[PDB]
Amino acid sequence: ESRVTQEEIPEKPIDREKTCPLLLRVFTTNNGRHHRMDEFSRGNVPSSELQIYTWMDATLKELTSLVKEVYPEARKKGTHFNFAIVFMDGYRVKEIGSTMSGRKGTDDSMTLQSQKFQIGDYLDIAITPPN
Repeated sequence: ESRVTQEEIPEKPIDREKTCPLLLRVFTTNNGRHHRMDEFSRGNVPSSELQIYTWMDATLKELTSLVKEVYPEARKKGTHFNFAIVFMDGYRVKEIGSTMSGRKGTDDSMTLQSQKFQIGDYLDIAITPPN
């Protein structure tokens, strides 16, 4: 794998007002793991699902607040949201980052665009209770 580096001495916002939102299909679990890739094979997807209208600069934090509106039990402080992108190679996975509710974390401002999300991909969220 070739590698690129740059002098560290930026990313830009979407004008959401002038841009049609994309349709994100979001799948979720509460068993402690992501959906398996066999669950996306042969033209099938997982039954646990949410639709989110958003933009390429959606952040994990923004996405976590939408999930919380819909799963009231995800509300509790310390609840863990682990995010993955599911993408056509059949499908594959790549964990991208995590958040938790009521807490600031280092991945909170990570955006779909920074992770090379391409439209057509799915988002998978493994949800776990507070420590």
